[PDB]
Amino acid sequence: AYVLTETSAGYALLKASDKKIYKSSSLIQDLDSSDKVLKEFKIAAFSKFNSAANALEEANSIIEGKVSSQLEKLLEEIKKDKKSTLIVSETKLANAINKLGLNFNVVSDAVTLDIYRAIKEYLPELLPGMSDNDLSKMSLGLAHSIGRHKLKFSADKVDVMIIQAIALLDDLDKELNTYAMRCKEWYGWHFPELAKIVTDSVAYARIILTMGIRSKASETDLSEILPEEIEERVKTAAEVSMGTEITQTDLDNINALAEQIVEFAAYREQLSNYLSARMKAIAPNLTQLVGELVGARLIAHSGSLISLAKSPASTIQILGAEKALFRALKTKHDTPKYGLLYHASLVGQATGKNKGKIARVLAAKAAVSLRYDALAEDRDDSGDIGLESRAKVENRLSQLEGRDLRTT
Amino acid sequence: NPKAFPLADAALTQQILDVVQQAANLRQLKKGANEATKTLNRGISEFIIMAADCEPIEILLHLPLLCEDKNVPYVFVPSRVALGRACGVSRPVIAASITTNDASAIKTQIYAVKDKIETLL
Amino acid sequence: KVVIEPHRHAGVYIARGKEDLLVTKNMAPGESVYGEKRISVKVEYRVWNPFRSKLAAGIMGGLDELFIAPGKKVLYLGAASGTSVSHVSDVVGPEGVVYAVEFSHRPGRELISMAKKRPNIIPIIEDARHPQKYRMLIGMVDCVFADVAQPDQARIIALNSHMFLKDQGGVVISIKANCIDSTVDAETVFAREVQKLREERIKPLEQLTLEPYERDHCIVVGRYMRSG
Amino acid sequence: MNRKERKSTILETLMGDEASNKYFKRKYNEIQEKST
Amino acid sequence: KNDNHIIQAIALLDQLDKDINTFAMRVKEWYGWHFPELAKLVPDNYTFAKLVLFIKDKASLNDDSLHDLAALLNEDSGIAQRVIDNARISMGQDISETDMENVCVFAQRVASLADYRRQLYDYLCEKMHTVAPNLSELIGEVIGARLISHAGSLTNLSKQAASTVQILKNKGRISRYLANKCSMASRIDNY
Amino acid sequence: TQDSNYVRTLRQIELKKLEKGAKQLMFKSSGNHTIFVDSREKMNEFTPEKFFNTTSEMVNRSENRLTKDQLANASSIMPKESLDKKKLKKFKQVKQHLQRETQLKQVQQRMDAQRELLKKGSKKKIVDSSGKISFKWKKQRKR
RNA sequence: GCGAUGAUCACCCAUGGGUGGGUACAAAUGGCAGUCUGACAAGU
Repeated sequence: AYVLTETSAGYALLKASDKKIYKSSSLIQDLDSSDKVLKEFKIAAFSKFNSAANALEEANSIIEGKVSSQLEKLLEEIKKDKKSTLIVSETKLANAINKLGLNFNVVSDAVTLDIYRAIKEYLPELLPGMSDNDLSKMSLGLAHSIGRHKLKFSADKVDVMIIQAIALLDDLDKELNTYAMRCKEWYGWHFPELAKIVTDSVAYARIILTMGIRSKASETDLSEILPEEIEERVKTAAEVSMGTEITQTDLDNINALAEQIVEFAAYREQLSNYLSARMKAIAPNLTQLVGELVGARLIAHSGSLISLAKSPASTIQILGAEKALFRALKTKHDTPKYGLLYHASLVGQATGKNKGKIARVLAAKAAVSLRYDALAEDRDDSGDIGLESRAKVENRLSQLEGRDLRTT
Repeated sequence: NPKAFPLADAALTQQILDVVQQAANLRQLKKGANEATKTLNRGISEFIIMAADCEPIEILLHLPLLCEDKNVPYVFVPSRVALGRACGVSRPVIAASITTNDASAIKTQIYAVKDKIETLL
Repeated sequence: KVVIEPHRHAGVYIARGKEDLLVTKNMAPGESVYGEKRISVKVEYRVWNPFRSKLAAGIMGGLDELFIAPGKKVLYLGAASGTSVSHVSDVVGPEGVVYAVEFSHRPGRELISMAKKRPNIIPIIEDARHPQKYRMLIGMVDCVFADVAQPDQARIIALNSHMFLKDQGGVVISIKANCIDSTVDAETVFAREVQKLREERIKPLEQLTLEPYERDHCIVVGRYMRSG
Repeated sequence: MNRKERKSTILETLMGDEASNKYFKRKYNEIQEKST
Repeated sequence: KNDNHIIQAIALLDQLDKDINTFAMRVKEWYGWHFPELAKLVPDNYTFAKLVLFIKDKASLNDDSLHDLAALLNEDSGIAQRVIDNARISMGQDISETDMENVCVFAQRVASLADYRRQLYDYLCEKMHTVAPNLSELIGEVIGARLISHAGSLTNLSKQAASTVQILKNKGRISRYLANKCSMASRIDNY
Repeated sequence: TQDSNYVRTLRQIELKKLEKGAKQLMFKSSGNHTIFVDSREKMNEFTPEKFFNTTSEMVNRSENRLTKDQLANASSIMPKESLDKKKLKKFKQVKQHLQRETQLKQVQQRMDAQRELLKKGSKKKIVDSSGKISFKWKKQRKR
């Protein structure tokens, strides 16, 4: 008789006495939980299913639910006679393999737990048979994949990756700033008036890439970088400049630096666009409401998206200016009312006391939208709740604006 | 839907809403999702009542986390407009918090409802 | 400034410094898994809180034989967000392994995060009533501990131990009358559950009430023997 | 100056200095005993 | 005689190396979110970035992959086989191809930055031999540059007296003797 | 003198400090430890010292009960008067936070009651024979 | 086979280790450190 067992690396089959129940009785009664009995009955047929994590997860999901094509290609040649009896643990798998095409007899979760227990006990002794390794870390990997599938982690919904993105973005802003300042200074030995007249880091570096020395600039155009007046201005300064003459080794290395500057700027805008796309994927309603950037700032400030959901509305209203918050609470002045939301589009659209009121109502509506997007076990990702909350808050904003103050 | 899991039947809803109005009258009740979360944070809540037909359900569904984290009983009731009547305000309310105060006349009621809520949990 | 002394259980320690502490070792240095304060003396140590882990409270109350030795395999039922199974995996260390089981999804995600951090802990988000279902993955944990809040604690422990536990194994259960009966005296309840386990072939050895750190809470330790 | 003697305020660095502290406490003692 | 180039080049070498550190750590972090035991196996961060740039996704692993990542530095420490099985059976969560392109672009960015550092360091060496060759041949180009940066200018260094340059048992003897000879060299190279 | 917002802030600081102190401290255990033994003769002969293979102190004090085989605080200055003194200062510090917190809670409660009474109502002032002042507001739905 | 182009000038165990202090860089779910109010308002 055959017995089937499931291993993290493969599917195993062992042949034994057809009187399997009586064999189990002998096992448990004589304490045959040892290498003696398992060398008596080592293996019948093994199959190590391929090392593809998707194949692993799907095959085990099928083990949980139904019968696999791997199972078919294993059970193609179990039998010698038309009738063979196979031990299986799962009852649903038992009746499924009853209904399958070969139609050999099978037995469900009988007293054969003795067999399963002992063959797992000296499965380490079975490892020299087919799987010459330690299955522990195999099981770790498979379990993590299975848990991922069971919880249904969409590859896009990872708040921690969002915090990574925003922190990296801030750091990129700081370091691009310091590099641009350094390059402006180092080129200052050659064209200080330009350093003063233009302020854009990218514009400066592209200038260094296009022109190299002042009259070369006088003869070269800069239309696609700067407008006409600014490029003629740098023309005049090039005529009357106070910098030295530069060797081409120096010029080469300063040019390489400016190239690094523009490549960083291109990367930074690219990564910001990435962050836009990813947040639209994750929490679309909040993005629809307040805006992708301030949504990122909100999630970052709270840490977890879930904890940000847990926070009440007022904390979302004043999530940023906590320093002034607590200082004013302690010193009995009046608390701040904007915090981090102040950079939201609608609160920017409002004016003064209208800014305060729209801030409050936007805080509450955003709290609602945030909770829905975070805890929606299923979610359309369209952002329809965001659109409706936005419509409501816009009506509120128009009402406040049309609410005049002076008696006409 | 099992997301709003503990949903009171008619009788338990009656006694819940009655003690809710009592507490609204003696002013031991905080009305609204946000203020309820605030009481929950401060640990001053005797228990939590929620609506079950909110549009949608998650906006208050956030609460059971903090509730059963801090061991504060919570229960759902069928209609938010009914809950608004029970609270005694002009607008439908979706979630209210019965606070805790030793110097309350409704002590024994709140404790009976909280008893039955815990049994149901 | 802090003296470290070994507790009677291999893997746990007591710190005698400005304050006393009950502590374990660490495998993720400089990373507290749920906010508890760590110390170093150097080698990294991490404190338990008895109020937050029933195992911690039981150890603090004193136990004769806790069957989690470092070089072992330990199964955990009811790893609610994993705050305690982190400490258990710390006790076990790299030599052994810990198989945790959870059902409700949010603690499932938390425990997936923690099990991504640590390799000794392994996640089973599958339902605990169906060892038939999650029989794929883990093989015969050496000792079994349960914190499940469900009324059929003995039933589910019986299934798990029958299907998986090594014979002469150790089993530890956390039990609370406020959830099982909640209207009848706690010691009577504990008599009822110990009778259930003796029926289900678990020979009890000890049980402790944890009343300084948790009201109406018992922990029972017994041996699994004469079984297959 | 130092890294650990860097205090965020002139008052607290005045505290950190020690000779000042003993002179101040002394002087305050005798001025109080003359007041009393 | 201009040397503000030397000052700036030192500012760059230092800050740039710090930033190389930071961004290599970031790439370690992200490709650990995808596949962490590689980040544990290979600590050399530049090789880590190039290895990511090669194996974008952990799925791609064959024997030709084995050989090519063996050409990536070597096999002598079993890196090839160890990463192969670790990635075949990794517990690494999978993420979007957008994330893969992001991480690969970032690793490319760091690699270019490091190559820039090498170029700049050779620049500094030859510029020193241009400007202050005697001081360089005495102490070493990098350290001489650090001296000049501390002083503020070659002129400030040379104008500086011997003991102040020093602050700028036989260990003390040799240190002070070196300071004297260094100051003399700075004078010669400045004037 | 002070404002309700400041009082609320101070009380919440004290709550967080108190929970931190409780996290860092512990309490001595006192459980109802019950042993299961098989035969009546073994129970009659049972002694905790042998069943736990400990000594007198090791069995009287609970948390860490060693075996004699395993057996097979003077490092600090003035161990017998300084370390225990620090122990008690930590304990009384926790208790001081506790009682200042409860005083602040009482003050905040009184301030809130006064503020609400000024806030609204169709109020009636009722005095209870324990001398205590309450206000019963008439039953009116608030619009 | 010298020198102004520079001579000379905190603890413990026996030139070995431990304790401390100084400078740079990095990490922290370390600390400081607590997340506003809660029902009316706008027109007639």
